Amino acid sequence: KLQDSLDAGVGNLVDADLAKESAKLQSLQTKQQLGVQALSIANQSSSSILSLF
Amino acid sequence: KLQDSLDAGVGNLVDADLAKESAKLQSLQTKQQLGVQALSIANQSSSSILSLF
Repeated sequence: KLQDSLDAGVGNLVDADLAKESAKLQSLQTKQQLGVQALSIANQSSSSILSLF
Repeated sequence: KLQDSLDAGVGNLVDADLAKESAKLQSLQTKQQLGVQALSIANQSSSSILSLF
């Protein structure tokens, strides 16, 4: 029983809660897609003054 | 982040604003043509007295 409690304590110390990580994964993949979109919109900025000349 | 800030500061120091450069270019070309025409009118001044003689 003592080694079982010790292994349970190691698991309580290091183990992660994957169910939170699922939603975190979805939000972060949506966020990186939006960030690539914003990065392209930022890259496009230089062209606007080409029409002024 | 510090390298990005230093590059932004160099750009704030030396970079020009092209959108105003376009308007100054238009006005300067028009002023050039007007100055060339005024120089021609100044060049024509000598001929008037040939009618007097």
